[PDB]
Amino acid sequence: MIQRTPKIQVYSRHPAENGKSNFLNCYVSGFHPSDIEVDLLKNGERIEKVEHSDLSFSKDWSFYLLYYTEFTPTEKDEYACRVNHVTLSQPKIVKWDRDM
Amino acid sequence: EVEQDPGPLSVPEGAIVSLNCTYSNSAFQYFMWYRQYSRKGPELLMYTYSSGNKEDGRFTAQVDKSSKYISLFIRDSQPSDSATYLCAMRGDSSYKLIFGSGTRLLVRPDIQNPDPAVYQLRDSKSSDKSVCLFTDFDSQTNVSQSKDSDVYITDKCVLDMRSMDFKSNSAVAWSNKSDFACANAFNNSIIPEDTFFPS
Amino acid sequence: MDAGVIQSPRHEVTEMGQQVTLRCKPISGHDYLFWYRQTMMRGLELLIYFNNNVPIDDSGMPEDRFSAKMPNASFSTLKIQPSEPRDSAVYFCASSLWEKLAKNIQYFGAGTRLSVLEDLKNVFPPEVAVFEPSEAEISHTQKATLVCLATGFYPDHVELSWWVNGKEVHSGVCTDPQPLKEQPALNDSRYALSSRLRVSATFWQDPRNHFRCQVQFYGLSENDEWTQDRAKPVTQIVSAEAWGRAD
Amino acid sequence: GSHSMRYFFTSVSRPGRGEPRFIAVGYVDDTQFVRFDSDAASQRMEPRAPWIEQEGPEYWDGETRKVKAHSQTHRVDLGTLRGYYNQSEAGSHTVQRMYGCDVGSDWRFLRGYHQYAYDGKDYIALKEDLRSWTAADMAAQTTKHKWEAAHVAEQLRAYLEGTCVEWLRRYLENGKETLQRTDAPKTHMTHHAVSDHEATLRCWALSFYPAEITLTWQRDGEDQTQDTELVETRPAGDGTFQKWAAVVVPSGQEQRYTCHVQHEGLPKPLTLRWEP
Amino acid sequence: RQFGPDWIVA
Repeated sequence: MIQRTPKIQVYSRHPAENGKSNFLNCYVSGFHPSDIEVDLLKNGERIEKVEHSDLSFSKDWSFYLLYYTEFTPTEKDEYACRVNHVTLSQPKIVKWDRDM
Repeated sequence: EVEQDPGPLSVPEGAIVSLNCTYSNSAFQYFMWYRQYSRKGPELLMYTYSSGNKEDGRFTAQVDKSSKYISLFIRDSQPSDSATYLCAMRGDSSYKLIFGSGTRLLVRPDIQNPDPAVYQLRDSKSSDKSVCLFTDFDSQTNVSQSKDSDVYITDKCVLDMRSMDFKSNSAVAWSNKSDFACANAFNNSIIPEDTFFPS
Repeated sequence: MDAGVIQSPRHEVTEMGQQVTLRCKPISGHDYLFWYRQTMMRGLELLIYFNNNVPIDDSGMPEDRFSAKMPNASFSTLKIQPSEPRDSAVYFCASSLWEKLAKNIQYFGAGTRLSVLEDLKNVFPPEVAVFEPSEAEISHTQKATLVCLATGFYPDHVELSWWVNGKEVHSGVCTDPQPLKEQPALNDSRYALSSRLRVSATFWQDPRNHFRCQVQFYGLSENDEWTQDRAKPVTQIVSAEAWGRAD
Repeated sequence: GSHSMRYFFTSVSRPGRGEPRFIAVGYVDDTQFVRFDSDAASQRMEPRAPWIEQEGPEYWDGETRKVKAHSQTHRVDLGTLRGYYNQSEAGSHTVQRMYGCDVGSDWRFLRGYHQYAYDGKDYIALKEDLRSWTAADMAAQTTKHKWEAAHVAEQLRAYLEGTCVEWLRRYLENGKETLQRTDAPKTHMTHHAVSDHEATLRCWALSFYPAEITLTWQRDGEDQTQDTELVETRPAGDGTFQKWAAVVVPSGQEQRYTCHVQHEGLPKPLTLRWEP
Repeated sequence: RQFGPDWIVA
């Protein structure tokens, strides 16, 4: 059966400014099958009330989802998205870079 | 909601008959007609999707979505078309049909050799009745109830003696009372002047 | 050929306050099942339909006392509890498939005729009598008409048939499409029905020929209580008869 | 420009639970407007854009009845295809259906489509003539014969050419504020030293709608692909989109490079330059 | 608005 691993981008809704409220996004796409685990992390710890979009899919049938939560970036807090999927031998973690 | 005239319609054998329904809901897109014989289930005749016309043998169904008016025509009507005709419709969100209330059609048989007679039948030793049979009258005749309490009259019915292409109309009357005579029996009805009374 | 839709019971006459169960087996292989009812007051109407045993549209279900289930693909039930006189109707089950429904075809069962009565003491079976041919008719037409009269029954769940020499006949038979009422004034009036059977004069005049008018009546069953004087008016056959005779 | 309405229906087998998980979503262009999730409590189709909220109860009852019926046929199809492929009842599998219609900028019918997939691979599709099917393998041939015999394409073509395109136009009008808007990209450039001999220029497009956009790098007025990279366009979460394109350049030559941005919301293509 | 009332099975 065809399995495709997810592509992951972690980024803010608005240009990040320290102390100013924003949304952290983790966009996962290009994956199959559709079962997937996505957590957003703050200094290594799961953020608890994360929401996500309704499952949809692209022209090639692969799935995509947006996970997101409100947050307030600071100088020293590190944010990341951690994804698990059958294609992965271990969960993949992608750090947020405010310029990407 | 669908409007349908109940009739009844009575037509002579060979006539063209027109049935129709009107509706309000512009979401209806599928329009059907059924025939139902009395005491039986509904049998689909004709079905149309687009506003438009379909023929099948003696039947033609039509739909006009602007007027919200649908119709069924029967050419060369036959006794065996005698039935209730129902229209039904739906949209595309559900298989639920909405039916009109039905129109009753009676197609009167053509009787080629009328011989209208009124007979007394050997009433039962188990039965306080007299029975009078009015039979062999043509389909131009209609029949009517008694004028009183004590006397019962059945509407005309047609039998087919299959094996000798032969049909006859009959109606039956009875009553317990002393007054009751076959000469008196059918007095509320316009019956043929040449109807045969016997001794 | 293969079975069509089978419904049961064909007839039910019952006292209000009880539970009624209507049952349907759809044509095997069909994956849609429809329940309809038909009454004099409201005509023909969908109560509910199922696809793959799940209820899809129940907008026509009464809001109280009616429940419909489909526990497997071969069996559906509609229950009414407690029943009321206004539930009296013919209930029809139908089944179909997508490709048939796209041409608006569905397959109907024969119906359950239900009468829910206020009071079972109004139930009466028919008295049945046969009237022999008029001597005049024979002589004028060379034909002979027997008449059967079924009278005094309530409710009107009767099926009348003619039997000659112990075989059922259809040719020559005419039975009223509807029963008539003995007291049209009166609600809960009893009913009467007539039928005719016509044969050649020669066939009537043979004393070897046996005629019988037969009426099946649907009434009370074993479960119904009955304490009245008169005989319990159960489901039953009542008949009358006559022998041919030359003169 | 053009517009589309599309519906997406995914069902996933779950051996050891009672029923598959079924998720449906509808979109106009890049904007989602309804959803259904078989596992959620409401058991209704639900609004996901403000402009469908004005549809009345008959709309919502019908849409919910149709989507629930669609969950049951997906459930059956999972069992049927399992049987066709002789696959274990132990595994999880996926069925996917999508269909829709497009209109041109005149808003007349341009095309319709319907595609179905099993385990993420083409299974059966309607051809563009909306009369015929293409089947991926022998299993799908059994399906295709079934759908021809049942006249499925006729039903579907009537909808795609009529209703689908009519209700699309209805939605474009009722949601005109958000659906017929174009949000021009906010655009800036970034610079980072990567290698002693080199640096990255990253050209950003932000808050744009619709998602369609093209970003290209040139050097001396001459298109570049070497040492460039373009990220997949991504949702911002507020109805808008984002994208960037980067190039690494020998450091000291930043002024030879120019980033070019085309989007429907721009009267004319933009040119951006790094301004130290 | 979705195609309906529903789909044929595969």
